[PDB]
Amino acid sequence: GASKLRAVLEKLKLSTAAGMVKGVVDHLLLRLKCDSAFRGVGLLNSYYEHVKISAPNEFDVMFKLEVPRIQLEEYSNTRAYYFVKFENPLSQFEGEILSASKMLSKFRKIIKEEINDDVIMKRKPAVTLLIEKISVDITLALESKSSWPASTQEGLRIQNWLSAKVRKQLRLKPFYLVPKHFQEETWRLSFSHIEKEILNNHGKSKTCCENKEEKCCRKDCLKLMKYLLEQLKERFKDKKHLDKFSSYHVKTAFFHVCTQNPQDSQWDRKDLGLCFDNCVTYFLQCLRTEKLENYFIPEFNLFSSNLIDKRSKEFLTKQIEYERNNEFPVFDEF
Amino acid sequence: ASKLRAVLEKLKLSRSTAAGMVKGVVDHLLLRLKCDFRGVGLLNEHVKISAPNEFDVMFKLEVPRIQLEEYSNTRAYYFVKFQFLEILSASKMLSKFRKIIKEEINAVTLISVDITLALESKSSWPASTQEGLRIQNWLSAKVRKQLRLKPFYLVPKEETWRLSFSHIEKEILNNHGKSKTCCENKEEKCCRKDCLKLMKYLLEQLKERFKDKKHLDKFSSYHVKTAFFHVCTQNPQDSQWDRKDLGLCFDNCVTYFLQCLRTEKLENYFIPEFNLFSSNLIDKRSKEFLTKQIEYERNNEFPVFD
Ligand SMILES: O=C(O)[C@H]1O[C@@H](Oc2cc3oc(-c4ccccc4)cc(=O)c3c(O)c2O)[C@H](O)[C@@H](O)[C@@H]1O
Ligand SMILES: O=C(O)[C@H]1O[C@@H](Oc2cc3oc(-c4ccccc4)cc(=O)c3c(O)c2O)[C@H](O)[C@@H](O)[C@@H]1O
Ligand SMILES: [Zn+2]
Ligand SMILES: [Zn+2]
Repeated sequence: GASKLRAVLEKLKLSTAAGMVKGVVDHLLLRLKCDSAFRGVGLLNSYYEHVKISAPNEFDVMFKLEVPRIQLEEYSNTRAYYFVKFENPLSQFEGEILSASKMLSKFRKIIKEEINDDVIMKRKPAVTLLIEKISVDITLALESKSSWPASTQEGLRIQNWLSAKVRKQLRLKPFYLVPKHFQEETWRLSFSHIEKEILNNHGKSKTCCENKEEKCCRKDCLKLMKYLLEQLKERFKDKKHLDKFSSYHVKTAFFHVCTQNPQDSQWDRKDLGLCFDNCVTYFLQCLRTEKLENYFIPEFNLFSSNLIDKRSKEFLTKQIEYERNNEFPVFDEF
Repeated sequence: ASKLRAVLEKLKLSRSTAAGMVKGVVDHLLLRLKCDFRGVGLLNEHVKISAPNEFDVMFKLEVPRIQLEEYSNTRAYYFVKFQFLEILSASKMLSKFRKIIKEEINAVTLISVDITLALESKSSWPASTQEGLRIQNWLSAKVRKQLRLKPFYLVPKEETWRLSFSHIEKEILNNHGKSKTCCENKEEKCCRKDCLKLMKYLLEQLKERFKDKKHLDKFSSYHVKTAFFHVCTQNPQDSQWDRKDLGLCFDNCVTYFLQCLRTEKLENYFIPEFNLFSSNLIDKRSKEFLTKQIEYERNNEFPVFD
């Protein structure tokens, strides 16, 4: 049944837009540099990213800003949410803690004025613009070149996959803090950039996927997992069952399967059927066990009972098991 | 090969009470250099293996945007255009560098420590390197593209500068496998670095034995390191470097170096048109002498190692 997967992958591979977003981002960055508080702003990464396989018109860029000397306070033992504490341009923003809401209020404000020179902002992903066909969600992230927080100490378990040498190099790179609530003055750790590095450099062999003898199927199974969820999230668009599931969950599940099957020979493209089945099976195992460790913060359980109700897990579990037992009808359904 | 592992073990014993002082001097030297040389700083060493008291450091200075003019089809020697401007004088630039250094004491060599001045350029590599660094089937094209986005450096040595890629060499050696986990576990221990060490040690011992003849004066550990890199291009797989095969592997390294001596060809690993073993650089008599000495060593289980 694998050739239907390649058929689905063939269609995804094919599905002037990027020119318009590049221009708007260029204008937004330049005027954001005008402000004292957002002076060192630029693109983090390459001004494009499609979190949605199925939505080529839905872009997502991230604006980064370095915070030279911060001290983080772990909010209430969540391991992933922190207060940002510290001649500094950001003291315009509530006590000792840097206010996410105030910093987002000014960020939204400057962009709302900038697009008036038809780009439209949606109602209060800090900002999402509609350029009337293209959506672009802009996120503000704080950059810190200091060493990673202690909660990331046992994460990124890639030593047996991409090597301990690589893991030590990745951890020397900066981490990022993004605003999200609860105590609405918290920032959440973000390692978006590392995952992009890992995916585009995914093999144990440095020449993985650079010749016919070493063609893997890691990227293909990830795309098919994200597509599988995206279709299911849309089939139940109207209802609310799958609103708390994201592509971050399928991507986190994928990296764990990469840790579990580190050799390239376990990802031979001739066996796309079984590997993709194996990844569907792991993601289902996490749904039932209600355990899905954040790949970088192992004590942060993405599938906790306090974040996602077992009702929704049991629902998503039955949808996926029906698809897998029936050659995935949802792939050609829309 | 059990004699090779014996040599390698003795080589490790002579390798830590020394770096603490040279770290203090070098770090302190970079202050009075920042006085005038504002953006100067360390780039990264033991270029000579059997001399653990000699150390080589490199002081790197980024010249912002330069124009490189190739000197006389050398493809490796360049004139740098945009104080010491006459073209940038390496003579006068080293004069002000040696002046300050020798002053704060109270190129330039200070337990011996030889400090080199290098210019950094964050621009694209010169066109003479376009077909060099052929690591594509060994370390991958991704790694090649990433390494060529690193800066290149120019060093002083009829008033020119020479391209320097020693920083790329150090990275490739310490991240040397097609596998990313090569030499990180018992199932993947290779012998590349051991072969390079033995190649370097063999030549330095021969240079010491025949120092009164001056036949080997024009030979360096750089040619040994250059030939070793071509051999890794010839044998890109880690299974051709199994530590159980250190005997055959070392014999393969010696054999290629000999073939470069006999045919008098040894391309710079980054500048393929720069022939290190050319007639205008090393007399054929010296090549045949070094060839004869190495062959006698190889035929008699290397009597220069004990
Ligand atoms: O993969 C994605 O979809 C996006 O993931 C973003 O990072 C996180 C997103 C996340 O999204 C969710 C999430 C989002 C929507 C619905 C349910 C859950 C939960 C997380 O715990 C979560 C997280 O811990 C992250 O670090 C990145 O900042 C972003 O760049 C990336 O595109
Ligand atoms: O490996 C080493 O020993 C040294 O290698 C230096 O690079 C070169 C050295 C070189 O040394 C020689 C050389 C040295 C001594 C005797 C005969 C020849 C010739 C070269 O063409 C040459 C070269 O083209 C280099 O690029 C590096 O710039 C230097 O940092 C390093 O110490
Ligand atoms: Zn691959
Ligand atoms: Zn190795």
